[PDB]
Amino acid sequence: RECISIHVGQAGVQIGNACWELYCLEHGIQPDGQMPDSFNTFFSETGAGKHVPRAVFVDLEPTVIDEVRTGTYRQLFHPEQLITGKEDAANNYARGHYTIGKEIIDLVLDRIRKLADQCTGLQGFLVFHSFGGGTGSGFTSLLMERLSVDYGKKSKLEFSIYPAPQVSTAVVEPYNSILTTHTTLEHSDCAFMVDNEAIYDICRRNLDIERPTYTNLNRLISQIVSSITASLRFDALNVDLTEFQTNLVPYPRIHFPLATYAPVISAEKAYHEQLSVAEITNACFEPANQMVKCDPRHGKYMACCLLYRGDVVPKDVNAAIATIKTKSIQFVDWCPTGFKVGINYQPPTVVPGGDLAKVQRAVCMLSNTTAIAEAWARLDHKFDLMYAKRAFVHWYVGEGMEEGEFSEAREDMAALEKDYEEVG
Amino acid sequence: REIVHIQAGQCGNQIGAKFWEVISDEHGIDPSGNYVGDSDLQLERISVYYNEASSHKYVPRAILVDLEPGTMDSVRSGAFGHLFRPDNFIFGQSGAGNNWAKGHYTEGAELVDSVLDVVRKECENCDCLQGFQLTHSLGGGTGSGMGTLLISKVREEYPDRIMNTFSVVPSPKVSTVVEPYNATLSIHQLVENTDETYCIDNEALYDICFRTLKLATPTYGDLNHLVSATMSGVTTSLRFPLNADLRKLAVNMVPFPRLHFFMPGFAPLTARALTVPELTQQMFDAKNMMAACDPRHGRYLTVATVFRGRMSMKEVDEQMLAIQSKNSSYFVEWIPNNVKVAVCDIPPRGLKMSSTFIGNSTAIQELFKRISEQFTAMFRRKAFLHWYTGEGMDEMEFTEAESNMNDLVSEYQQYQDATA
Amino acid sequence: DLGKKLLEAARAGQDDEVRILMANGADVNATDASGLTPLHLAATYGHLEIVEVLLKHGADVNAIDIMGSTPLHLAALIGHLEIVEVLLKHGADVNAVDTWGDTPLHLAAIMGHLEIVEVLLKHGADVNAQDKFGKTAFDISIDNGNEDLAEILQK
Ligand SMILES: Nc1nc2c(ncn2[C@@H]2O[C@H](COP(=O)(O)OP(=O)(O)OP(=O)(O)O)[C@@H](O)[C@H]2O)c(=O)[nH]1
Ligand SMILES: Nc1nc2c(ncn2[C@@H]2O[C@H](COP(=O)(O)OP(=O)(O)O)[C@@H](O)[C@H]2O)c(=O)[nH]1
Ligand SMILES: CC(C)(C)c1[nH]cnc1/C=c1\[nH]c(=O)/c(=C/c2ccccc2)[nH]c1=O
Ligand SMILES: [Mg+2]
Ligand SMILES: [Mg+2]
Repeated sequence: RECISIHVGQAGVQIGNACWELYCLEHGIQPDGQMPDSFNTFFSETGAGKHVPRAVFVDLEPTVIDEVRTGTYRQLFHPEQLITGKEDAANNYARGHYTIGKEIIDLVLDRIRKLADQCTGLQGFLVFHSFGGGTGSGFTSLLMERLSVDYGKKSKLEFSIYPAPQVSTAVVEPYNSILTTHTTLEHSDCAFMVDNEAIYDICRRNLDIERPTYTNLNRLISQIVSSITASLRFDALNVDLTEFQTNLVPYPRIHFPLATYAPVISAEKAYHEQLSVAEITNACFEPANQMVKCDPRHGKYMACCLLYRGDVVPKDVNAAIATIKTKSIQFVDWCPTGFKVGINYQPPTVVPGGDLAKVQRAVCMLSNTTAIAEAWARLDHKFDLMYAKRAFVHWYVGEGMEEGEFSEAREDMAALEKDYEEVG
Repeated sequence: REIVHIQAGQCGNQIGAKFWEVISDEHGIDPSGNYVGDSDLQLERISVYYNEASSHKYVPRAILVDLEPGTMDSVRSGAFGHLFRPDNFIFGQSGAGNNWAKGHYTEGAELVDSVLDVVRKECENCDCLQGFQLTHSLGGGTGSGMGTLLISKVREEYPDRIMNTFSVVPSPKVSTVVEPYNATLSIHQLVENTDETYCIDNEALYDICFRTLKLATPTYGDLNHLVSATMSGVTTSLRFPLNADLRKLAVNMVPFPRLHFFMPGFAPLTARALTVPELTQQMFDAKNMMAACDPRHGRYLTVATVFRGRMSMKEVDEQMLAIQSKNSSYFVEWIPNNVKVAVCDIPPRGLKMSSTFIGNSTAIQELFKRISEQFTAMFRRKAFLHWYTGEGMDEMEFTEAESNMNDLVSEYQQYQDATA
Repeated sequence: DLGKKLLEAARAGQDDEVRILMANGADVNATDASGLTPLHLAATYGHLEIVEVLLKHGADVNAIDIMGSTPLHLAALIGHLEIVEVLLKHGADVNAVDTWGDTPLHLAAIMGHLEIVEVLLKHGADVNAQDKFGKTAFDISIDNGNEDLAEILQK
């Protein structure tokens, strides 16, 4: 039951690097594919013992993927599944979607088909990309449109980097974010947003890093991705991509679960006291541990999954949940108040060059809360400020896009925010 | 990847030769094209400005143009004069005599095809051309008149490429009285045909040397020393690895296509070590601007700053955040997060710490009003118009240039007054 | 017509031809279609010897063209310092106002001819003279940030 991971643009590629770095360590696969199988969902096996990720890396310029081709994992991936153009999208969604992106889209789909043809029962795709980049936004939306046509019954899941000014390199990222969300909403089944500012604060407050790098952010992001995808790579809950939709998305447009992760401990605190199931469960309802800055106390929950990893006894989870039920988290009246629970008994893994301490118990909570609409409103407000003066719009109109798509996208967002308000 | 550099006229070739001197030293290229530098980072982006030749020589991707022959002798006898490709020298034997019409329609138009033949050649050797940078003055005849013709012709042939200019604005402090004519006619072309124009104001350069540097009689070498420092810092982000090309930087700097004229600044200003608070403060100080405009008289649409040297990026973030919040009213509120910062570990020559400011400010209208007022004083009296119309120009071209110029001014004011 | 030829000779700096044309009776105060005289043209194009020759033989130093320009307006605009001095010596009206409300001081200020500014001030240029938009020469110097001009005008 195979899953293909696709990584688009700089953010998507570099987070892909971290994710597969963690995957290999968690499964005992060396950087050359050799291993001294549940993970066959994510790795094919050649007739020589080589375990190869079912993964594609795509960018419109070469320098980020060129590092994959020469780095520690230069022999892990299919070389033909590392695909680059020459001229990037210049932080312009229109270029990623309409002009530059179409020069390479057919090659990317033919290479994905090569992976797909090696699958006996393809479940679908995991797509990693930024909101703010021209490629992460434009080429991802183009790829999703094409994948829905060519793989009509396959699921598509998203890991999407929500922009933050602290590490932002483009004033137009609010445009690209709204444009890509408008054209992707129909084609994505479930999308896990990661707010760069949330990861930034965690690295500063929990890991004691003054100026977090992209490497620091990405090893922390890969830890949350890994806890989310472990059910697909190991043996109960969220066993296939469709089950993500069943458990987390009762309402098809409201498909943006909030991820919360605990504990996050600095590697300098190797001998920290070990937190109990109850303590790490309690930490899932502390806003400091959320992947998106918002306030679930002012929202309503539509679904809630708890994915535990490590030395975790089910009765201790059940007692910890009982506390949570009877102590201001509100569910909507049309879904079960219950909490779905997955337990992976493998100890959580940490990259040797990482900033995290080893922990005996970890948990990632995935909750579909209307409170995440606050993150949409922040982006939409920044969109409105610029578009009211038509600032930067000429760059997009000159690259194969019509100006009416701006307001068509913004009206979709307004309706999405309306969907959150009606449910909440 | 590659940038194609064109320098036209006396000013264009003089500040161009200085640019190539500065960044050759920064990259470890000697006057014979050999790499003699220490750091491997000097070569990572060497191909942006240099072609790697047969015997491993590094040759500037530069084209040298003038209607006056003596300009090529002067550059060639320079320290890096014999490093330029000899066939990239395109010179006439007449000169334009500070006549825009001669540069644009007669003498220059007879020479433009030769320049384009060399442009075409350089572009064919490029793996992935970013675009073009032009150095020239607006107040003469060749750099302004032929330079803008070259811009339009290059625009026609390579429309999907970025065109940036370093354009020297005339001032009576460093001056003939037809320079406002030439500059107005040139600004008219720059508005339509360039993606980014760095406004290098001789009025500002003289003032800096005369009043800040206390140079009693500033020379062109004094003025160009500030120009070579500004051009080095402005191109640092492209010569030492952000993941951003000329187009990515234009997309972030130009909210409206006509308003692409930048005020450049530099700190420290010296003649021939600051802290981070001092770099940040001086960078935004009106006295450090290379355009004679007061930024406190307008509002910033976008700002880029490039810090160079080994410093605390923690401190840089903090200093850049306060200079925004404490001067919050000077940055337009309808472009969120419109001030971007980058740091480069390698400092310029002779300094351990420096910073370069790039402002897209509505206060630039003060420069355009100053030119327009001079243009109008002359044009009202119709002084020396036959000099221009004798080369085939209609008088309507003058009125159209004045009108577009004042339209550009009114556009800046509209966005200066715009509210959220 | 010797008047047309005198106008062209004065514009082009044909000193010998100016003398021959006047010896045949050329009107020293001839006008072209817009009312410019040989003195206006010699003053515009920097031909000092011809300015002095014309003034010596009955040229009106304060003649105005259709736009109200005097020879001093044009000399102050173009920046010919010696000619400004010669015209003031022969009675040029330092405060002549043209049809845009400009005085010689306005034009010298606008074009940055600082030595001429000092000469016009010494000869009584009116620092309060307003153009049609209400600007004095000091307003122009503050509006355009010309500090050197502003302190000259404040002396
Ligand atoms: N967490 C994380 N965020 C990144 C990374 N790289 C970029 N981001 C952000 O992504 C946004 C910029 O998008 P990029 O992914 O670099 O751009 P791109 O997809 O390559 O598109 P173009 O370069 O414009 O062609 C900004 O918000 C960056 O902060 C990364 O490695 N990790
Ligand atoms: N800052 C600076 N300005 C110059 C230089 N050389 C000439 N200029 C200026 O350029 C203008 C004259 O244009 P110029 O380049 O000499 O004539 P061209 O050869 O026809 O392009 C004047 O405003 C001069 O002040 C120089 O080296 N540095
Ligand atoms: C993040 C940072 C500060 C690098 C930035 N963000 C948007 N703009 C810039 C800087 C520039 N923006 C530009 O447009 C630029 C223009 C340029 C570069 C090389 C040669 C000629 C012009 N040079 C720059 O340094
Ligand atoms: Mg990119
Ligand atoms: Mg010249």
